[PDB]
Amino acid sequence: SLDDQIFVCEKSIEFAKREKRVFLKHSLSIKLATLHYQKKQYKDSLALINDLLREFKKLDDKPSLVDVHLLESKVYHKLRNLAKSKASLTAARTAANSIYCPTQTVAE
Amino acid sequence: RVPNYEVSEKAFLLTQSKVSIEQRKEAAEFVLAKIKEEEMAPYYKYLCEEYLVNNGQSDLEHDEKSDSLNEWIKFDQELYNELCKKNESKIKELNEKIQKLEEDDEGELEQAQAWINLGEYYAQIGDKDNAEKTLGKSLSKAISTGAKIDVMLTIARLGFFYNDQLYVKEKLEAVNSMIEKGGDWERRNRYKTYYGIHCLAVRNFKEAAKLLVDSLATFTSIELTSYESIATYASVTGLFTLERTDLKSKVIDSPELLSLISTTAALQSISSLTISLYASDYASYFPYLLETYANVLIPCKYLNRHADFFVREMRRKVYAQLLESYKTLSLKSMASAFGVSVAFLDNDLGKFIPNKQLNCVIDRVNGIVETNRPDNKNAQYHLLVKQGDGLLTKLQKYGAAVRLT
Amino acid sequence: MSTDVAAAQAQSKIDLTKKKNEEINKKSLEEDDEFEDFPIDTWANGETIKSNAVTQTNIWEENWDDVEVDDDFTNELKAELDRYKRENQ
Amino acid sequence: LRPGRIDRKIEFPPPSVAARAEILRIHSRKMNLTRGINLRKVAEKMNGCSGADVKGVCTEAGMYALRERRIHVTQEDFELAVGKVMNKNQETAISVAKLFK
Repeated sequence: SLDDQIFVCEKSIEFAKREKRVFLKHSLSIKLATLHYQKKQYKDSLALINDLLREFKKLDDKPSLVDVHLLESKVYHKLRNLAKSKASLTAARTAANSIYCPTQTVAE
Repeated sequence: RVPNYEVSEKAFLLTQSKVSIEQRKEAAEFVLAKIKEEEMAPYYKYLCEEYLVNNGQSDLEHDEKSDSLNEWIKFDQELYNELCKKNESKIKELNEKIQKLEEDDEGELEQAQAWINLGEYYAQIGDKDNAEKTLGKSLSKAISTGAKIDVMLTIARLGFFYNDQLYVKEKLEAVNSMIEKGGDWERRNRYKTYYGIHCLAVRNFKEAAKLLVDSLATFTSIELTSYESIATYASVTGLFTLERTDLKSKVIDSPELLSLISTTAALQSISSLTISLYASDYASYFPYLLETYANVLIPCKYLNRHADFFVREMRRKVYAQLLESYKTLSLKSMASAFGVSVAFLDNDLGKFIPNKQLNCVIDRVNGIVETNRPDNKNAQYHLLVKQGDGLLTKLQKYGAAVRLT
Repeated sequence: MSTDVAAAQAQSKIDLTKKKNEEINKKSLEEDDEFEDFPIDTWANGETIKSNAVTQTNIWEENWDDVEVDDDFTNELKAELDRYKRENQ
Repeated sequence: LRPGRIDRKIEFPPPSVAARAEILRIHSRKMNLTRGINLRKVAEKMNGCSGADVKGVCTEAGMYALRERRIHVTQEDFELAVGKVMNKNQETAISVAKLFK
């Protein structure tokens, strides 16, 4: 069930800032956005991707924050605009000027 | 500032009896609450006055008739007591502010800023009159160039509120003189959105579609109206003016309109209608059209005026596509296809054919709809001679007149 | 609006002192101005401004949809009567 | 040749950060003004040896905005634009910054 998987991310993420590091807390954010993309609510998915895009633009070098840009492309795709999907493909490309970013990312 | 577009739309529904009382009685409850909160009592006087007869009878400023079915447009005497009290609290603060900052250094800029605030407070309570004066003093003395354009657009904003076409027009004229002096892209975007609405109220939709479709792509909501109203208002005026090829480019394959998806009932209504026109479906077009009118045109103040024209033209446009593509139809097949009958179709066609829109006849005897749209030289020659005949007359008047003196 | 382009005939012919005797002279045989006569006679001409949205003064360009009766009530009717007919076809 | 032999010897300095920012100042009006006033970003990140390098940012910035189909220049359009112009210089500066003696 979509519901329960979503619930386990909610417990973890609160715990991720008063027992654990920030690094974990922004990872679980993608996870939430990934399953809302499965549930077929786009308002939720986009809204999480915006929070990551802005705050960790300063802290962008992470293989984890390439995935943010990819997911963003996958959401603008399903909204049927391929101007901003392309644009956010192009953003992903800059943040993986590297071909030494994790292989799974590259395949995506 | 902000609550003006909200109040106006909500206030309009009440007047209209083509919309269901369920929507109206909701609308009033939201807006009555805003009316005490923001002190919109001067605008509230304007509303019951302007109709007059058919709503705005149940008040304490009118003698009560059965004509009005809102009593949520009915004043309190409490309302006036706060009105005055608030008016004094705020206005008094701002005066002290002018008298303080005549002493302190650089009064050209500071005094002007308190006169900018006087307009804000007047915009808040919905009295455009005393606002006109205070923003005029702000323009006159030294402020930033782009801020002069913001000051004008605020004046014009109040003109949409009351809904005088002649006042908004003049305010927008000073903006478009000042538009390239400031060079501002920021108040140029703002200009398309404001000037969008004015063109929407004009019967001219060609300039309304050019501004309102462009303003989708980079849209400003800093001291502006919602994107929800503009995406709908933009689709309507694009549907009329654009032809099938450009319809596809600028409405349907618009990435911005796509991304907004179906989240307002209005948006859903006009979206349906363009697609079904495009993909050549006729069965479903007839009930879509009805829904678009009910939920979109009417609630809107500015398309109330163009409501009737929309229905006529829309039928005319779907007929045009069909009539072009066929030499002959049956009265049977055409009627069934749109989803009406033989008796109904005969009336729909008796409107537009004697006006010479569709250029077609219906054989009643045979049972067919024959097509006789001229595309030949004869059609073309007629267009040409109409241009030269307006010339020959205009030469005759200018020529003669000079000959005498 | 008067024949052709009204704005061209406005621009063409203006007041002069030469033209003043002539304008009057013309007007008097026709008799009176028949724009200030009328409202005395009829007790006001009631031009709609509460019944149209392009008034009787003409704000911009007029709808010709005020010659017809609102045809939305008619199409709404037309549709329903077909659904029942359609059903039982 | 010799100083003052044709009178007036005036060396033109390479521009300071404050000067780079002013050279940038004027091109911004000509372009669409940035959202978020990120003018200082460019100026801090690098300082050139020419008024040409500054100018090079303006043009570079409009390649990226054009593609995104957004007119207005932004911080993101800027970050890509300063990275492109600084690329030319970082590469010749890593070879004396690394693998040296």
